Amino acid sequence: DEKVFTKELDQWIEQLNECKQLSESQVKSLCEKAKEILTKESNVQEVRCPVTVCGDVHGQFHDLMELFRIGGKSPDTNYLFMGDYVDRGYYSVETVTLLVALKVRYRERITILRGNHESRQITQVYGFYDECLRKYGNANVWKYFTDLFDYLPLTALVDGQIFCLHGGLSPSIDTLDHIRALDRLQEVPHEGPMCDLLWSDPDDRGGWGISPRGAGYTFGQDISETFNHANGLTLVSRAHQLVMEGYNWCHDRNVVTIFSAPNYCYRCGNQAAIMELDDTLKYSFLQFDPAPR
Amino acid sequence: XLXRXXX
Amino acid sequence: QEKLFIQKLRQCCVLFDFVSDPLSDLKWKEVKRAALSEMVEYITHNRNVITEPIYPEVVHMFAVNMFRTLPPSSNPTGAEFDPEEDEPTLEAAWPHLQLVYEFFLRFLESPDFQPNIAKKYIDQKFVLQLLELFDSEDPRERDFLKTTLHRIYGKFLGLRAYIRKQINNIFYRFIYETEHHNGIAELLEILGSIINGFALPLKEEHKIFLLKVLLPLHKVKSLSVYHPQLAYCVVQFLEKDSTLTEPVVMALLKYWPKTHSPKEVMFLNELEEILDVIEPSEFVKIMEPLFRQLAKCVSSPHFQVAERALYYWNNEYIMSLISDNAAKILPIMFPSLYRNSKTHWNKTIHGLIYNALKLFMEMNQKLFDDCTQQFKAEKLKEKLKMKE
Amino acid sequence: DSLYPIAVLIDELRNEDVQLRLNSIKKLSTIALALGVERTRSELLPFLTDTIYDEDEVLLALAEQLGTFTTLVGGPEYVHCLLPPLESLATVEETVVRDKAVESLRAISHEHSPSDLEAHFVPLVKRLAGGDWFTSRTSACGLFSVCYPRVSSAVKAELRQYFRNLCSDDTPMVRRAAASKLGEFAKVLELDNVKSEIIPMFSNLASDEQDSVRLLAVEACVNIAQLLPQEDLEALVMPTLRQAAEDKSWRVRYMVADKFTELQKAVGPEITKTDLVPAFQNLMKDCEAEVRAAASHKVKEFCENLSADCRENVIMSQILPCIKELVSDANQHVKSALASVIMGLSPILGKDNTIEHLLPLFLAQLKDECPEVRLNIISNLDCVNEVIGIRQLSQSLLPAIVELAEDAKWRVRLAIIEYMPLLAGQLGVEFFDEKLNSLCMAWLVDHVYAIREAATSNLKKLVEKFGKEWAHATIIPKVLAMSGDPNYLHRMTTLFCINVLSEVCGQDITTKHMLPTVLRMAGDPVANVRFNVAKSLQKIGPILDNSTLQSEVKPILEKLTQDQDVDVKYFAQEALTVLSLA
Ligand SMILES: [Mn+2]
Ligand SMILES: [Mn+2]
Repeated sequence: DEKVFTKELDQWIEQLNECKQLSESQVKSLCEKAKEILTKESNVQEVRCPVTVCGDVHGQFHDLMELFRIGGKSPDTNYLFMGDYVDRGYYSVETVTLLVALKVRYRERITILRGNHESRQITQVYGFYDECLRKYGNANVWKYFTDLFDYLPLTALVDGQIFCLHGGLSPSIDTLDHIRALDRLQEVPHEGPMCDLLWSDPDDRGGWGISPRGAGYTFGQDISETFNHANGLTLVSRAHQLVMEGYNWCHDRNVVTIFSAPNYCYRCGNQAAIMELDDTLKYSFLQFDPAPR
Repeated sequence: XLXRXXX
Repeated sequence: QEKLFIQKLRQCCVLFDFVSDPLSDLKWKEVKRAALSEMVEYITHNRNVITEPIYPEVVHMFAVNMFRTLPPSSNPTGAEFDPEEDEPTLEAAWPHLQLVYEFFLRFLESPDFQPNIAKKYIDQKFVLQLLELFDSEDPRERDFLKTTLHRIYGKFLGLRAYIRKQINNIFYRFIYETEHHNGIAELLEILGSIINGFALPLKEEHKIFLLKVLLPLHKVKSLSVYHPQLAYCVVQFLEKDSTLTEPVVMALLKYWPKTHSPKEVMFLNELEEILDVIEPSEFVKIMEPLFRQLAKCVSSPHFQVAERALYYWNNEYIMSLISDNAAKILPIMFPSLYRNSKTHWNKTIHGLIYNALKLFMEMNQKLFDDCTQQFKAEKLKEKLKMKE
Repeated sequence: DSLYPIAVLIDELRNEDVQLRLNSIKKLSTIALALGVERTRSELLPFLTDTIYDEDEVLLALAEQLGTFTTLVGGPEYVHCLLPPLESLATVEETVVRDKAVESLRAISHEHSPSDLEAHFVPLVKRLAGGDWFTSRTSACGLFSVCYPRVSSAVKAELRQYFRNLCSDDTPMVRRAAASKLGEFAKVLELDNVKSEIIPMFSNLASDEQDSVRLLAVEACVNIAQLLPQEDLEALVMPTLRQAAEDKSWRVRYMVADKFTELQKAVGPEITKTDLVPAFQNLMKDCEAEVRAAASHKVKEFCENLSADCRENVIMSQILPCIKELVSDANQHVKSALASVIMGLSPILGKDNTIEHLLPLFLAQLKDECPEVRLNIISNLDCVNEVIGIRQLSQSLLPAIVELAEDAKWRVRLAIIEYMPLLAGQLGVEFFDEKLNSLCMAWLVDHVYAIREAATSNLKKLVEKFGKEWAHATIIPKVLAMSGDPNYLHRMTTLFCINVLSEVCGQDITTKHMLPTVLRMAGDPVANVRFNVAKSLQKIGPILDNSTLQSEVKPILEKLTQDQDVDVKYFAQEALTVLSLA
């Protein structure tokens, strides 16, 4: 009864791992599973170290692989991604399909969070959507996936000490309990805590500022500092902005950004990097260049 | 720089 | 002195074969940067009205300062990349050329300077070589070329055939051979002017131009660039003759995108720009299939489209037409506007639709209800039987 | 048990839901099958023939289908049927469809008997070429190479005439096509005609107003120069070919560069030494980065193929001068380009020159910023020592190699790791143990996993070279020392090595110095470390003796089957089922 599936996923992955999309009928099947498995998780996912924090990937499949040649591979090495799986890149499908396959399999070896892009609207607007058609003919694998996205947890807490979220801090959110009460089982709203969490950024203008993006706000040193001190956070790890250098510290080593998509959109000539939290939460960063294609 | 919603 | 018909034909020769490679940053001796700014304010600032001495020492000069084989592309392949996002590689020695264009422009642009001071000093061979050029330095390079080729066209009734024929040849290579080129956008503006002022009773080679060159351009996937200048041409063409309407609309309808939302939007948009000028008698030739499609759009799941589709309802003329022919149309749209709009996420089109219908009632109540009826009726049957 | 389905495909061909219509056509054979030839000939083709399709996807499908109806139309006696439709699909606007249309027209050409060809096929080509629209003509071009050989003396006459016309078209597009096929067409004409007919077209299309035409002529010069007897080369081909290496449009020059050694060989061994040699410099010293690097790639192959009696000389007086210059270019791609082939000169200039001339350059590159150029060079040292003295190597190269061995860009670090096993062997073990060892150990603890994995394997390659005895006194030690390192990433590393060392350490060393630590770890905090121990025992299992297997293994490989972390669990279980321990 147990060897009637866990043996098959192993294959699904082997396949995607060679960069060949699963079949429609198969996507749904995969997502269904991923569902049940994701329902059960909180909104502020508590996962114990040691792990590796990975930021944005944006369908850049090959550069994803490169990442893996750096931080090791699953399940051998623990991971934690912070949204933005699709869009921009040329191989969205494959990428997400994969990461999800991994979650449905090595259930506790990888942790994926929702990003400003796991939303129908942006996926339509910025790419993913079309790619689905372009590759599957209909627009079902899109639905199938846009729905899985809703069950993705919004944040992560490593050893109660480090906070993780795609975007950032929200006025409407003071505590971590203020987050466990929310209802993420819905499409990313245009305004509100949830939305903010996936859109908010770090600023040097001090104190909450209106975001020139269109959603979320621009918290600052003060804001950060209080947050940490409040809930008992030693570091807030987000990553939602292209940092030309792969990762960046700000607000006085309080909050850090980590872009994992190298040379972003295959245009932005930036470095990308990931952060490895060890057995005793130690900051060790690894910068990497776009995989020779 | 491609368009705000983010190069 | 008072004999400059050897002061310039010696000056131009200075600026001509000059050629100074600006890809090493050495030999900073201006000379030319000024030698030209002069040959400019000289024929410009009314310092002249009679400098027509039989001489092409300008053309030669130009055609040796300009004519070269453009360098290898600086932007990536093209599959995973979108041209709109290519960083405009700037060509140095611009500050130099920038004048050779300025001058050569502020040349035959001026009055009293006949079309036979060039007629055989500006032959097809100059046209052609000139054309190729339409290829890279952020507009600048082009922009001038755009203008230049505009004026050389509307001055020598002899090259008209050529410039045209040759502009096609580029397009066909662009459309079928390599699907890459930069001046398509610029070129199309030039063809804007040209169409707009054709032979009132349209020579047949143009209808081919349109049907076999223009429409097919909507085929390429980088359309997101010349699309607008394109539409204009398509439209302008329909104003110079509304016969072509039926086949131009039947064109877009076939070439209609199917996995490239943005293009879908563009078509929709180019389509309205056409309805807007459609001719009653013609709107009847299309309509049926046109609206048969609009229907689908409305019932798309890509808000970006469905939204652009429904925006038709906020157009006097289009609505007007839809009314005079509300008979056959209302039924085609209905099933989708009345589509049981209770299974969406975009908590906005559901309202957006109500509003269309509402705008449909006010036009012909009876029809409205009568269809609502017909539908509901059919709708009923399918829910009964199809549940065995 | 019935013919119903099929019978419907013959109905879903006009369905109107393109998507179906497609399939029904995409299977168009099993219709001409259940239809049966005599019918297929008189109904199914005349329907495909008189039916104007729009959708391209379908149009492409049909075009491909038709090329195989040779059999189903009833055999070669009839193949000439499949003409009318293809002949139409060959006209279709969208290229890809008509492209396939032609592809087939050729394939099924070989089925027509000359009788037929002269009578139906040829005509089609005639008509296609005589087309109103350029596309048709564009297509026509590809249809000569297939019937000229088999038609009549008088037909070839006509055919030749026709083809010369598509070469002198007012449409670049057609000219370019005519050009591109000129080569494959001369290859069928009788020698004489190639000289008196081809050559002239060759010359024209080689000097067109259009460069993108000219350059496609350069490619044909290579086919013609192979049909032509040496003598004539200097009088018919050569003028032109030289002309191209000079052409203003670098795009053309670029060609002579890329298609150089291909010309070399075709031209001759002498005319090479006569004109190509100089010309070849020309390109290396070209104004366009491409044409430059484009020639760089052809340096090794050029020389290797240089006439036996001048080679080492011309390389030394002609090539080698320009090379030295290239090495220090500003366009990384030209620096990285030749930086790959260059070394293949070692075996040509011998042990001496190589050390006095080339070896310097190897240092130039081996140190150059641009990873590519290093990386492109690092990859051939596997050789050099075959020319320079293996001492010379360890003396004037190893110092740098011991540098790369640990430079930033990991792909280069790797490149070295992969070149170790040779160095180690070629250099001798005592040397290794004295000056190389540490490096090979350092790699085992690199930040980038890629580098550790590489280095881990790299050990098994060493034990194969220095005997299991060495590994017991120079490797197994440190390798196990890792089992401590706090970072679970490195900690695991140990278990990895083992899984590799064991394959080559004999049942012994494996049981007394590895199997303990493998068990001592099955009790580590990070489950990652544990479930790997499971996968480890499953690896070093068979190498153990049936006694030690049911002794210390199973017992401890049970305390895992009953562990919290599901991963650990799954792997222990699937670590017995394989071992056959339950
Ligand atoms: Mn992002
Ligand atoms: Mn983001």
